Amino acid sequence: DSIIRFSVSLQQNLLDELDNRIIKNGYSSRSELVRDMIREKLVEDEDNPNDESKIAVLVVIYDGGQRELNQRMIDIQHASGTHVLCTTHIHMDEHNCLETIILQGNSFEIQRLQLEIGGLRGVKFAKLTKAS
Amino acid sequence: SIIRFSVSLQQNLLDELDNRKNGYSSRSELVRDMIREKLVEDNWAEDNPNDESKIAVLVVIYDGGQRELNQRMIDIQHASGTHVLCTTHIHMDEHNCLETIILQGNSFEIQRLQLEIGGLRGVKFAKLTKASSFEYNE
Repeated sequence: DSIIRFSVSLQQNLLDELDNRIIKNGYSSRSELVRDMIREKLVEDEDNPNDESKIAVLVVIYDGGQRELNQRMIDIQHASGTHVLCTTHIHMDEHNCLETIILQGNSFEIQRLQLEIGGLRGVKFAKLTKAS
Repeated sequence: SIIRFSVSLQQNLLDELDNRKNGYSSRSELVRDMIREKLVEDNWAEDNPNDESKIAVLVVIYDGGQRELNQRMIDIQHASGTHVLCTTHIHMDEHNCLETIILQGNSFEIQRLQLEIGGLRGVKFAKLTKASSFEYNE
């Protein structure tokens, strides 16, 4: 119950923004800001994963010039156990594409899909919105 | 690239984090996703009123069978000043349909659209997915 240290790993872009935020908001260290972030997050809008079918949307921004990236996302979707209702792509700038994936599946399948796609090289982010 | 740094905290706080009760692979992943969300929120919070750069996706679930709800939503969007880049619509059942609205505009115009849409009768669900340039210019 003293002071523990643990390691966190960020992509440069995220780290640089964190560093910028530390300065702008008057924090003294990365450790201090991240610590404050964790206190807040714990107490705001705790859902046990279950077998209930739910409808969900995955918003993905990725590098459209990254070869095989879409194939890999398709591979992950195919094996995810989720039922993809449809996907929509648009070009948001000369490099980036924004894709919305509307799908249904249980908690385990959907969370698994978001994490696997989000961890792909070329994927800027994969943000999940679920309903029920 | 991926940079690793250490976060110092108390065991008591770490223990609450470690629980995830939720389905999360790891601490480092949960903390990272926490950091992303907060940083994006902070970014949107200081947005220039003259900025129309922001990208976002509005996920809406509503009663597709409720007459005039559609036009009501369109009227609101038309008066928002935001720009709709693309809308996708799928039918769930008689009284439910889902819509993903890809938006571009000022952070506060976009948030306003969400709040207005969400307060309409027949709208069951309206959630914003926010994006910041530091996420994808990088």
